[PDB]
Amino acid sequence: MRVKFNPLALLLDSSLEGEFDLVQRIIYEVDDPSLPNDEGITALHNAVCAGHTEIVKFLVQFGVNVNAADSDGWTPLHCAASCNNVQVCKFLVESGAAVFAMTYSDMQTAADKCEEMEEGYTQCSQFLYGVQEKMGIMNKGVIYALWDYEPQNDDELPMKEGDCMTIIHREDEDEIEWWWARLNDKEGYVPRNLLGLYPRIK
Amino acid sequence: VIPSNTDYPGPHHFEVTFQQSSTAKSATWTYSPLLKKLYCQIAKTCPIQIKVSTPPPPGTAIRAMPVYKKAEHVTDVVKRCPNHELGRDFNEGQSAPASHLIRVEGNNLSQYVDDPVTGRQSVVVPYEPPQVGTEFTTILYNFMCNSSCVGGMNRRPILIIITLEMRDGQVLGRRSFEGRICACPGRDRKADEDHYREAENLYFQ
Repeated sequence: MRVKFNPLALLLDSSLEGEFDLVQRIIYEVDDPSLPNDEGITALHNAVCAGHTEIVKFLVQFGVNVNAADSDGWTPLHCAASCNNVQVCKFLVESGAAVFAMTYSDMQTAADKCEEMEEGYTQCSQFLYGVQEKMGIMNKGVIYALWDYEPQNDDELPMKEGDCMTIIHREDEDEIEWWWARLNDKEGYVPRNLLGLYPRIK
Repeated sequence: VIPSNTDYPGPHHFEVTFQQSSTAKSATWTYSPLLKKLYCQIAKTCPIQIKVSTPPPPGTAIRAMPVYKKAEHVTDVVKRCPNHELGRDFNEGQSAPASHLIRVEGNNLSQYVDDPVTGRQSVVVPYEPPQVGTEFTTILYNFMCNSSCVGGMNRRPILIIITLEMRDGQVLGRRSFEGRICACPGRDRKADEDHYREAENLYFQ
């Protein structure tokens, strides 16, 4: 079993160990810092799970994929939530995190991953469920597209990553996952799960 | 090649009907004869009745295939949305592949077909006569994704095609109808029927 020391392998192991100085150096040598290992884990997943906030802030501000899903669908927001780390959750949300992204096996969002028996539960879960409940209502209904969207029906809006639009109606009773939005002059339905309260960092 | 949906009673006068479906908002399924449209809740039992005038030949089967209704969508295979496909719920210990939209409930002889040429998914059951002193053969169906499922049907309407076939695939009968998998069948039926009677100047009450 050969231990790999290539630039991506180093960035990942460094992010897990908490070697900020090494992380700041090895990142410019890696072709794509958002690229994962064989289990779908990226440097950000490692930074978040191991609780290295300084690396979390660095990687995210660098432009690393904030919504990277491991083999089981876990994104950095699911990982921050499982740690009941409201501060990292708030930061990731402000950095374009997909609030409605679900894990594959169970169809659980980040808010569901919070640990009841661990400290900081109430504050972390109430913050994440709050964003899920207030998105498209708060900040004058302003949300951002975190992915491109090609319409399948006439009453649907095309979206481009980063697109800023206003939510006219959520219709939480009839088709919970589809929201009536306004982008530029046009109006249509958009999928809620592709949307964020804040856009991605380019 | 697009799957054909044209009604074909054929030599055995093949009929597809639905027992008195509750007009109630509580109903898990309802069938609209006026619109030839079935409204169903995700993963709930929907009993469909089959009738024939004379028994069909030995080895006769009944296939159920979903197809997109609109011409601009018809070449796309009707499959389950990625999310419900990867989910544990209704996928643990099932005979049905996790990607199939239509399931048959309570029949060990059902077959889940994935055509290697067309990519079309369907489910086939052998033809069985009605019970002694009964008029119909009941097949229990389940629709495993909502019409609104992003990545799957993605709000696009569909047709359900029921075809009575020979063992070699030759068509003996065919009946199709629109399918709608929603949270409120009863409410959605009433709304659609009211709009249709108004638009088509149909005399009512």
